[PDB]
Amino acid sequence: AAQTNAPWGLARISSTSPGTSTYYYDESAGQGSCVYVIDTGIEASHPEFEGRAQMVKTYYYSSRDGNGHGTHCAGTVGSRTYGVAKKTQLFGVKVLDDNGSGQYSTIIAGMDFVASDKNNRNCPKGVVASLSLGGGYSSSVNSAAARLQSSGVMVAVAAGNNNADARNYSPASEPSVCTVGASDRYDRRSSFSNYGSVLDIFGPGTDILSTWIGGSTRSISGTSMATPHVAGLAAYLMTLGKTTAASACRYIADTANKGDLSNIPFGTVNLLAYNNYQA
Repeated sequence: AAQTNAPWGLARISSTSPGTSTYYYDESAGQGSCVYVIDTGIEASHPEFEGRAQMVKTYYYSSRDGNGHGTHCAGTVGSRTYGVAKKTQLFGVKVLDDNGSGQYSTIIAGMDFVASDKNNRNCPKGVVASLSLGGGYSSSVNSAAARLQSSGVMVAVAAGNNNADARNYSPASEPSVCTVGASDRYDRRSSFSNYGSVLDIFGPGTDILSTWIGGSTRSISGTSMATPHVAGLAAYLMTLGKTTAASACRYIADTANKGDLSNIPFGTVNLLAYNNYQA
């Protein structure tokens, strides 16, 4: 299948050279898979989701997305125009308040929630969790992301927007989960993207057009935008039988465009998420 004039990030993950404008993907499009977007929520009513998104948990007075951030990320996972896996099922776990803040204890709760709640859902192609969130090093938070991973879910996390080593950030620094740096449309490392040996993969991250609350759309930047690309990819590849939840991050790194990024510091991988689809 081909999506003409797709957002640059979508086009990038389907391409070997930057600058292209079409996103190429198998039509299964993550059908049968499930991506938990753990964030400020998802505007499940947005026509971009087609009734494939639904909120399943909140730790706040409302489960609505009063921010747009979480909606932006779920749009990059599974929205019809903006997502990688366009037939996937999107579950909203709202661990962030409408300012994008959340307490670690709540984040952990949300992760533990997902490990169990996937057993309430029909996801015969497997389960992905997307964590466009983080802060200072916490081993409790890392352990939580590890458990979620070990529990049979593919965990993609943002590397962080500090332009520092992701070593000092969580869940970004948890080895067993897929930790995602951000690049721009020119295959540069995004100016803000964290780096270091704990990164596993880069994804499109600067000027990412995607769904927004109020049924709108907008372009924002961050490793929070790269994460859902790899989350969507994971789910897309699991539907295709090509990998499993436990193997996906390694698969994506095996099959990624290698060496194509600039301003990658020594010690940080130079791998750009890539679906390797051949029509």
